[PDB]
Amino acid sequence: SFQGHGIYYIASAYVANTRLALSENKSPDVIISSDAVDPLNNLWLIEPVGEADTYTVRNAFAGSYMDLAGHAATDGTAIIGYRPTGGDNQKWIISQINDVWKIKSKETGTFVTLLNGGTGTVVGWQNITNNTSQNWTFQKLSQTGANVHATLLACPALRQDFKSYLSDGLYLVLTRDQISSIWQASGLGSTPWRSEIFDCDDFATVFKGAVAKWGNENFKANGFALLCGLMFGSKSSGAHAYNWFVERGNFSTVTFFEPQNGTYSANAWDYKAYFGLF
Amino acid sequence: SFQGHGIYYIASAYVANTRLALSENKSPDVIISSDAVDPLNNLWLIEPVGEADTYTVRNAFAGSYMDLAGHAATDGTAIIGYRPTGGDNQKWIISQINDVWKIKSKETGTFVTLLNGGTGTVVGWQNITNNTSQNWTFQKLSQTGANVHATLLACPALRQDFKSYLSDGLYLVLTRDQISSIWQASGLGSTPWRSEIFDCDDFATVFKGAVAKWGNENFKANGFALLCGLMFGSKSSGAHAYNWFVERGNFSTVTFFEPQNGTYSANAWDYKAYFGLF
Ligand SMILES: CC(=O)N[C@@H]1[C@@H](O)[C@H](O[C@@H]2O[C@H](CO[C@]3(C(=O)O)C[C@H](O)[C@@H](NC(C)=O)[C@H]([C@H](O)[C@H](O)CO)O3)[C@H](O)[C@H](O)[C@H]2O)[C@@H](CO)O[C@H]1O
Ligand SMILES: CC(=O)N[C@@H]1[C@@H](O)[C@H](O[C@@H]2O[C@H](CO)[C@H](O)[C@H](O)[C@H]2O)[C@@H](CO)O[C@H]1O
Repeated sequence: SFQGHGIYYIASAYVANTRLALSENKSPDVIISSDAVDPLNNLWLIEPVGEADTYTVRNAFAGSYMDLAGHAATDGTAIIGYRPTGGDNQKWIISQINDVWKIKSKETGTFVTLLNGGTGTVVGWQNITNNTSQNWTFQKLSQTGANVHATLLACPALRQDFKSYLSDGLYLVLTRDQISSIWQASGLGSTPWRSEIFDCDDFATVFKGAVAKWGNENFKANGFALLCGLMFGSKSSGAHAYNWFVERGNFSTVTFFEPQNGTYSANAWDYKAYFGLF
Repeated sequence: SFQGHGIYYIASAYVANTRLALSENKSPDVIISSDAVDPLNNLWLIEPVGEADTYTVRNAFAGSYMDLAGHAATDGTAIIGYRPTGGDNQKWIISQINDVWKIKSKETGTFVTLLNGGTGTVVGWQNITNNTSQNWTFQKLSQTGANVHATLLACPALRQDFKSYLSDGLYLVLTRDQISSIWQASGLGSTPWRSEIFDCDDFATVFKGAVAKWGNENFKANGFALLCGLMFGSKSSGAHAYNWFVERGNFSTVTFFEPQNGTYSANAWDYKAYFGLF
């Protein structure tokens, strides 16, 4: 559901399996996208500006802003991705009246509409009351710093908090497919462990840097970070370092990641953490 | 001077401005090299094994071991860099008689000798009493974790300790040329800062990973780490992240490094640290 400041999928409530993305003269249109694929330009960074229920809706990948083309109130006006103008045609009232969510232009009062919905265009239109083509669902994909710190303290495997660099950050929660892809490209899996000179902390540091670089290379938007923790843990046998993430399906679930071999666990391989950072 | 377990230059006391290195059929010889050049193969990792004052002397770069070619005690026998064998021709007694240091093959009883004051070869030889060709000075280039923790607590800019991943590590202290060389190739100097998405912590984490990678690529020996700290600090204007090191010329001197632009500060740009690690 929509929860204000955050990064989201915006999915049509009118047709299944369909969510919004930005296409790759005239500006690129906001278009429909199948949930069978996860291209980065389906991620929307929604940021509060001024008033209650008012937000900008920015494409995290392309950096451009959801914009009602030419400020037009006309039915069928294209919704496009445009450079930031501060204009009211880049501001959106996102509200529900019964758990049904609409996206309304602050400027025109027209609504983001799936028109004629692999078919369908995304346009502004006056209120429609005989179909649900103006209804949208929002899947949150981010956590705030406050959220993540609460999750760490509540996590049975940790029961403790870690310092964050940012004091009020917004974090994108990656999929395991994404984390794995970054890990496969890093070549850590083919880098042997060696005592002190390339040890567990080095794997976890290098991987944390690789996730930060991947976010930098892929997202033109700013104002959010990719969550990627570090933790140091021990047991009777000695010390170890891991990375850590939370799950999109349950943001209270911490998942530990072993950057030596690209594996995941819920329990950090029974290591008890004593230190960490994000 | 020699302080047991550590990384050293091994300089001749007989010919000024010279120290031992490895050469880049036969095995490579240990050769004399000018202190006007600083190839990584002049760095020797010296590790205690067995009896009082007895050590292996390993080339940190090549990973080979200082080896009296054949347990052969003929005068003039090559001192070479060889794979580890567990052999007593790879074990060295390092002791002083006048605060004059010598290097004696635990096995043949002969001494590492600079034969013939370009020129000059490094050989085993029986005791020499009419010249100083068997006398060496050891310049320490490493710190233990105990040393670095004591330095952090004593540093006026810090007056606090940071956690280390290793609990008893051995660290090589890099030169400014090496650091600036790793930084040049990190590409961080051409990476723009962006709010959250590639922020100060990302520069410091990526740089710390870059140092770890460069050490793994260049040092075939194990059993030591390259020192490279992270710190977070603040002043009224907000938070920042830096890397930190200690100086070769005064190991008590902490130096702060700005991985956004490759500069150094003795005082961390008056940011007051509240968090750090190495
Ligand atoms: C000739 C031979 O086979 N000698 C035997 C030694 O190899 C051996 O002792 C080991 O010697 C190692 C050094 O060995 C080589 C090498 O690979 O570097 C073998 C080469 O034949 C020789 N090259 C030449 C042209 O003579 C080379 C060496 O570098 C030169 O002699 C000097 O530049 O030595 C090393 O020291 C090992 O630790 C040592 O155990 C002994 C013991 O098996 O038997 C010898 O017959
Ligand atoms: C038909 C036409 O060209 N009209 C233009 C508009 O383009 C322009 O508005 C800007 O339009 C872009 C899309 O082109 C985007 O929607 C911007 O937010 C918007 O400001 C209009 C007013 O500036 O002038 C007309 O000439």
